[PDB]
Amino acid sequence: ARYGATSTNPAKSASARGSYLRVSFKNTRETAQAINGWELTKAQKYLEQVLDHQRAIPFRRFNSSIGRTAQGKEFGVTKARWPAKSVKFVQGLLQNAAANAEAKGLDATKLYVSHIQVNQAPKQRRRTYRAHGRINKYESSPSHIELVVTEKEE
Amino acid sequence: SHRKYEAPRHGHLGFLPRKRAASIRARVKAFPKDDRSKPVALTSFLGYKAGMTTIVRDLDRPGSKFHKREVVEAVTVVDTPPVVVVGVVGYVETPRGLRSLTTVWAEHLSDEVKRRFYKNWYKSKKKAFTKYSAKYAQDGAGIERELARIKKYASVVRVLVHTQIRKTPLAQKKAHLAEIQLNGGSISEKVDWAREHFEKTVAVDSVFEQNEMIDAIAVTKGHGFEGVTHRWGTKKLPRKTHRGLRKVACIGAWHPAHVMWSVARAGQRGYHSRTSINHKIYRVGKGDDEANGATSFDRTKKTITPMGGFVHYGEIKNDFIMVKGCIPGNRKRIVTLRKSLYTNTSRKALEEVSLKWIDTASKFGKGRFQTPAEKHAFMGTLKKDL
RNA sequence: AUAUUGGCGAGAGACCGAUAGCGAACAAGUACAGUGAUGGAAAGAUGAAAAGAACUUUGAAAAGAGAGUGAAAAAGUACGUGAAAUUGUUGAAAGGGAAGGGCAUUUGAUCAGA
RNA sequence: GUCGAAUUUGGGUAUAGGGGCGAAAGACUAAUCGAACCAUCUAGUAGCUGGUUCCUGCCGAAGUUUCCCUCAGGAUAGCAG
RNA sequence: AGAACUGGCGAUGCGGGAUGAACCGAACGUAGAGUUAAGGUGCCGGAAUACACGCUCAUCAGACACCACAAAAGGUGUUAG
RNA sequence: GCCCUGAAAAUGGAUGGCGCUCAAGCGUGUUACCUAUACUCUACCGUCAGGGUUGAUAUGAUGCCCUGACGAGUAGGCAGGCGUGGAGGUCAGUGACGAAGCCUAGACCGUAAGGUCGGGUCGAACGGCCUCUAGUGCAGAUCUUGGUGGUAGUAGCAAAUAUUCAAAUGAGAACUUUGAAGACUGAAGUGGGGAAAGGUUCCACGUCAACAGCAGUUGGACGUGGGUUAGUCGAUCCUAAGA
RNA sequence: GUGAACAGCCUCUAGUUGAUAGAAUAAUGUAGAUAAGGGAAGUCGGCAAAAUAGAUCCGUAACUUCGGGAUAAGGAUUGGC
RNA sequence: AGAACUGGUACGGACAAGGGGAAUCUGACUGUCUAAUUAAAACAUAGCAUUGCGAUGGUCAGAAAGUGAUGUUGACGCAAU
RNA sequence: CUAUCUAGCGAAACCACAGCCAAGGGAACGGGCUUGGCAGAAUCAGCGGGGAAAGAAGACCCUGUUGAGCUUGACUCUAGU
RNA sequence: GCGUUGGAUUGUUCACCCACUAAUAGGGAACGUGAGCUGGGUUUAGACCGUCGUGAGACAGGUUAGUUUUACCCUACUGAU
RNA sequence: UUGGCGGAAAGGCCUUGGGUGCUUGCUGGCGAAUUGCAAUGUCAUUUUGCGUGGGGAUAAAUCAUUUGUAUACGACUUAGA
Ligand SMILES: [K+]
Ligand SMILES: [Mg+2]
Ligand SMILES: [Mg+2]
Ligand SMILES: [Mg+2]
Ligand SMILES: [Mg+2]
Ligand SMILES: [Mg+2]
Ligand SMILES: [Mg+2]
Ligand SMILES: [Mg+2]
Ligand SMILES: [Mg+2]
Ligand SMILES: [Mg+2]
Ligand SMILES: [Mg+2]
Ligand SMILES: [Mg+2]
Ligand SMILES: [Mg+2]
Ligand SMILES: [Mg+2]
Ligand SMILES: [Mg+2]
Ligand SMILES: [Mg+2]
Ligand SMILES: [Mg+2]
Ligand SMILES: [Mg+2]
Ligand SMILES: [Mg+2]
Ligand SMILES: [Mg+2]
Ligand SMILES: [Mg+2]
Ligand SMILES: [Mg+2]
Ligand SMILES: [Mg+2]
Ligand SMILES: [Mg+2]
Ligand SMILES: [Mg+2]
Ligand SMILES: [Mg+2]
Ligand SMILES: [Mg+2]
Ligand SMILES: [Mg+2]
Ligand SMILES: [Mg+2]
Ligand SMILES: [Mg+2]
Ligand SMILES: [Mg+2]
Ligand SMILES: [Mg+2]
Ligand SMILES: [Mg+2]
Ligand SMILES: [Mg+2]
Ligand SMILES: [Mg+2]
Ligand SMILES: [Mg+2]
Ligand SMILES: [Mg+2]
Ligand SMILES: [Mg+2]
Ligand SMILES: [Mg+2]
Ligand SMILES: [Mg+2]
Ligand SMILES: [Mg+2]
Ligand SMILES: [Mg+2]
Ligand SMILES: [Mg+2]
Ligand SMILES: [Mg+2]
Ligand SMILES: [Mg+2]
Ligand SMILES: [Mg+2]
Ligand SMILES: [Mg+2]
Ligand SMILES: [Mg+2]
Ligand SMILES: [Mg+2]
Ligand SMILES: [Mg+2]
Ligand SMILES: [Mg+2]
Ligand SMILES: [Mg+2]
Ligand SMILES: [Mg+2]
Ligand SMILES: [Mg+2]
Ligand SMILES: [Mg+2]
Ligand SMILES: [Mg+2]
Ligand SMILES: [Mg+2]
Ligand SMILES: [Mg+2]
Ligand SMILES: [Mg+2]
Ligand SMILES: [Mg+2]
Ligand SMILES: [Mg+2]
Ligand SMILES: [Mg+2]
Ligand SMILES: [Mg+2]
Ligand SMILES: [Mg+2]
Ligand SMILES: [Mg+2]
Ligand SMILES: [Mg+2]
Ligand SMILES: [Mg+2]
Ligand SMILES: [Mg+2]
Ligand SMILES: [Mg+2]
Ligand SMILES: [Mg+2]
Ligand SMILES: [Mg+2]
Ligand SMILES: [Mg+2]
Ligand SMILES: [Mg+2]
Ligand SMILES: [Mg+2]
Ligand SMILES: [Mg+2]
Ligand SMILES: [Mg+2]
Ligand SMILES: [Mg+2]
Ligand SMILES: [Mg+2]
Ligand SMILES: [Mg+2]
Ligand SMILES: [Mg+2]
Ligand SMILES: [Mg+2]
Ligand SMILES: [Mg+2]
Ligand SMILES: [Mg+2]
Ligand SMILES: [Mg+2]
Repeated sequence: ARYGATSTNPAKSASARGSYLRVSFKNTRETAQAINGWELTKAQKYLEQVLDHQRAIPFRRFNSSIGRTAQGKEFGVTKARWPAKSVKFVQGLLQNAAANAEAKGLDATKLYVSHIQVNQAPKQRRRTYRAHGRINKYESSPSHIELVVTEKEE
Repeated sequence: SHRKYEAPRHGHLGFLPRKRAASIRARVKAFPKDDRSKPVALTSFLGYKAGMTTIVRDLDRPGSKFHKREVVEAVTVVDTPPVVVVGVVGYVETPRGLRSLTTVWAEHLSDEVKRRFYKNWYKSKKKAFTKYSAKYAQDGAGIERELARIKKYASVVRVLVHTQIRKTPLAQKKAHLAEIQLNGGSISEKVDWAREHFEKTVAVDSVFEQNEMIDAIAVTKGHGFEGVTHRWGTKKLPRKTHRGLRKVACIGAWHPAHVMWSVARAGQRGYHSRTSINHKIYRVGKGDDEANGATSFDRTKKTITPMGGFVHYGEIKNDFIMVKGCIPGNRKRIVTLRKSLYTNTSRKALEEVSLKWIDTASKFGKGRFQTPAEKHAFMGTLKKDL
């Protein structure tokens, strides 16, 4: 427990999280922001379409020199990608949160992603060998991902 | 210190920037000066570049070493089916330039030109001009009011015309719509001409004639990103050059501490708007005229289409303009042929050319025969037939 | 009677308090490097007590969500507290080739005194 | 370039630091050579470079004199507290 | 580049010289009001598109010291002797 | 006198700019006006100086009060203070009903060093005053150690011809296994053994958190075990340069 | 097998099919090639590249230490049956 | 080795595989070195010449030795150029 | 084959703060200051003008009462003889 | 405004000559331009010569050989959203 | 409400007729206070939202697929009920 700052009704919410997930923190932040605030079913369909390369995750912060695509137009960007690994981890957490909501007895048709946050987990360190007998870091940037889906009320 | 050996700069700074044109149809940026005594006529025409061929003609140039001798000349064939008049725009002069006061459209617009107003035609409900065409309900009071405004104002009158791509072999199926300035006097008479020609076709012979100097306005062939060596014609660097030789060695002095606009850089080549002038019309041929490619010296009953068809274009089935030499743009591209902006009397213009022979051999190879009949005559009987 | 940075046994300190104090508070002259002589670290703290999370549920699983233990899980062995750099989310605000600052007031937010 | 002899090469063995070894380049002597590496003397010395950690209050300079193996330093008088 | 005297800058902000270590003015605790310095008062820009007598028309006009340059020689240009 | 000729340099550019022609130019004269941390007056802070007041309810004569002047500052000197670890004394000081620490565009005091309070967090100690003492205050030293960024999801993961289809396994297969096909090493091998070296890597079963710069169900990985059989092959023995 | 050949090229036995992949085919590169006419005018300099090349037959200069130079140079031929 | 026949006159058909000549400077040649910027004309070399020395010796080691190298040697030798 | 775009993976150099110019003045060549020109989010591939770009307490030069390699009837010594 | 060249010798700037030409003007831009090249010269270390020096060595004398690193950032520029 | 003029950015100018209200052109009647001696003492117009009525109209674009007149990626240009 002790998620990030949330503003929703805990009795109408269900939470899921995954820690120390070996997936790019930057790609997963973009993936999470892509579905932040979306209805749950809409977000799940969108992530499956991203996996199928029908729609893309707009890359808004970690996007320097990535590349341009026509699939960013629907989000008003030129830079978008298809981070399949990040999408898969987020889908796993979305499915877990949906299962927790159904265990809580929440209306699955009113669920939207009310909170989703990715922050950096401790780096997993490897080594890379460079010219003239030098050694540099070759670290992973894993992710803590948390999300909560809530019943949309008035 | 100074350059140490003088040489002209590479390229023309007046054709900058070497960027892609904003449209595939190059704009006519100037029409002929209006002479209000002549009858009302289009100042330009729309066509599609079909391809190139070669002609033979006697040169009429006294004093030349080839006077009265036969010369072989390259010619460009522009497929020019009649354009459909669908509108008229009135232009008022203002201290800020010309400004379109209003546009009056024809009552019925064919699907050819209606497709121009859609990005997804097949799935649209095709509502374009449906409410406008009701302005012709009983007496066309609104239409006549707008035309009266164009007469009361609008020191410049341009008709809206569109090509008939369905008559070309092109797969495009979406017509090209352009404003053509009406020269010939009496702004009232210009508007009357436009209204009477609404929904009607204007043929290329009503605009252009034999021997006339015309200008070709088109977007050149695209070549994508290009290095300086072929984009600007800069000298190739020596074979010994580290880091590559298709470059400009010095892209600038220390000061100004900036690369300057006048230095050759790699970038887009081609797909530029060009307006090339003084191309002489050699033929104004007609699509209905079989023996289009025949002359008074040849008499071989053949059309302008080469054996096997114009490569990457197809067959010429419409009226066509054959101009001397070459024009900007590649085959299948829409081109605008406009009348010359000045009166050229130079003995190069004013020359009356008479074609003696037009080459209709295949351009798909080293074509040896002008006609299938000639191929049959030379080769005799073959195994499959003939 | 004198010496004694070694050995053994003791008693102490206005000494240091885990980057300090011996290199070493810990399986430290250890791991590890070097052919070799030699060189030589890092590394203490859950909780009074493991009471170290039975059981249910989602997941292939790691795990999650509950439940539970506990004074506390804002103590879950990646464990006391848990700063800064740096980061996510949320909220607020501003933003024509930096940003930040001084004087003054407007506006918004916030607040003490009487 | 050379490729059947002043050839190439394994292993054993010898030569050790002002020493070796050198068909000689100051070359090589464990990525170290116009004197290897390791530890200690050693926190070597430095007129030279860099840094030198709280606040406020009051006073407030000198780059000049003489001497110096002195001229990027000091002593001395002067200026200052 | 080297001396003499003084004043400065260094060690010093402030107003002015657009800008600037040294020039001009003036040296500084925190504020208020008044008046000024040097410098300015078309607009930027606070402050007279003030008043007065003349001079100048430049197809490179001129426009405040330090200071950011111009000479000899010439001109029925124009002015006054 | 003013103006003009004399009067040529390199990015586009400077009476500061705009612009100005009976000037907004030049010479000269007269007024008004603008504004410096300067001058005048006033308050307040401090410093220095000269004084008054131990005659009582008088505990602050280092006090209180009166009067006048003054205030730039590097190097530097001196003074009065602020803060830290520890020590003697004291407040019979604070504290599990919450010490210390930490966070807090919340409040108060001080010119300032700093001090005090509230709120959150937290869990076992700590502080005021009088003195003592020092390993006592950091922005720098290409400072030391540790940690972390932007660069940046970027450079790149391109030598050694080359992969493909299907099935099986599996949660998951470009990469595992089997089959099929296409290729290569081409016997101076990408084959079969050894010497030095390594030391269990060999083999089986289980198995994927880390490692195999993609992946992974596979592995020279991880976990657990199994395995090296000599009178004849070596060492052992001999001597070689040498020790 | 070709071939003078332990060359190069292809194959049998054996082994491997391991090098992160997929998609596109811009510039500039790296590696590999070609080019009309000219033929070193390029450049410090023919750097790079090209040309030549095996074998059989013919023919082979100056010079020479009489050994060479020498594959000098310069010609011709080559398959299959 | 020869002959006939044969073909888009191809034929060492891929692979493989000298460019050549006329001269100058320089080192005779083969060989060697600056491992990691210099391969050379540098070093070495055979040849030539000089020098010392008959052992109680020449040249050279070792702190010293009842100690060593040349030397299992002897001037056609060893040592130094 | 790269570069390019995508999935996965994922560094480094460098970094006072940063990043548009002209002129001025200025430590006499400004990204910042002054005066002007101007100035509109977020960006991709290239590029080599500039960042007096990075790399390294200039190796040239001078200074130091700092060395070291080497040489010689330098000064002072010394093994050996 | 527009152009102001092709070559022989030399690293060369310069010079000089051949030749064409309308003409073969002079200059700047960090004596523009090396993360643009090249590296012939100069300008480490190898080597040769001559002169000088007892010598080590010296020579703005000659000669030969001698590693030319990095952009993916910002801006500028070229193109592209 | 009649009609006319106005396209430079017209979006306004003029004009006909009747209706309604006011009229300070002149003459009366009633009201005002306590906002306490001032406090802008709130009178304008800018956009947006919502609700109540009335009126009106009944699409596209992008992704994906496709073309190659285009193209590094975006972009472009085509096609598809
Ligand atoms: K030395
Ligand atoms: Mg970018
Ligand atoms: Mg890239
Ligand atoms: Mg590497
Ligand atoms: Mg290595
Ligand atoms: Mg020139
Ligand atoms: Mg061309
Ligand atoms: Mg090169
Ligand atoms: Mg053809
Ligand atoms: Mg320690
Ligand atoms: Mg600690
Ligand atoms: Mg070692
Ligand atoms: Mg701890
Ligand atoms: Mg607690
Ligand atoms: Mg903790
Ligand atoms: Mg923080
Ligand atoms: Mg030497
Ligand atoms: Mg010291
Ligand atoms: Mg003073
Ligand atoms: Mg100094
Ligand atoms: Mg000084
Ligand atoms: Mg001063
Ligand atoms: Mg000035
Ligand atoms: Mg004052
Ligand atoms: Mg004013
Ligand atoms: Mg004069
Ligand atoms: Mg003048
Ligand atoms: Mg003025
Ligand atoms: Mg005046
Ligand atoms: Mg006193
Ligand atoms: Mg003071
Ligand atoms: Mg202490
Ligand atoms: Mg507390
Ligand atoms: Mg804060
Ligand atoms: Mg405790
Ligand atoms: Mg200390
Ligand atoms: Mg610090
Ligand atoms: Mg400091
Ligand atoms: Mg540092
Ligand atoms: Mg560090
Ligand atoms: Mg990449
Ligand atoms: Mg690579
Ligand atoms: Mg490969
Ligand atoms: Mg297989
Ligand atoms: Mg092969
Ligand atoms: Mg093979
Ligand atoms: Mg195995
Ligand atoms: Mg991996
Ligand atoms: Mg993996
Ligand atoms: Mg499994
Ligand atoms: Mg194992
Ligand atoms: Mg045996
Ligand atoms: Mg054979
Ligand atoms: Mg050629
Ligand atoms: Mg040829
Ligand atoms: Mg020839
Ligand atoms: Mg030449
Ligand atoms: Mg030349
Ligand atoms: Mg030459
Ligand atoms: Mg060559
Ligand atoms: Mg021959
Ligand atoms: Mg010869
Ligand atoms: Mg030789
Ligand atoms: Mg070398
Ligand atoms: Mg070499
Ligand atoms: Mg020699
Ligand atoms: Mg500038
Ligand atoms: Mg200047
Ligand atoms: Mg700068
Ligand atoms: Mg400015
Ligand atoms: Mg901007
Ligand atoms: Mg580059
Ligand atoms: Mg640059
Ligand atoms: Mg230095
Ligand atoms: Mg140095
Ligand atoms: Mg001295
Ligand atoms: Mg010495
Ligand atoms: Mg230069
Ligand atoms: Mg440069
Ligand atoms: Mg360079
Ligand atoms: Mg250069
Ligand atoms: Mg050279
Ligand atoms: Mg040399
Ligand atoms: Mg001599």
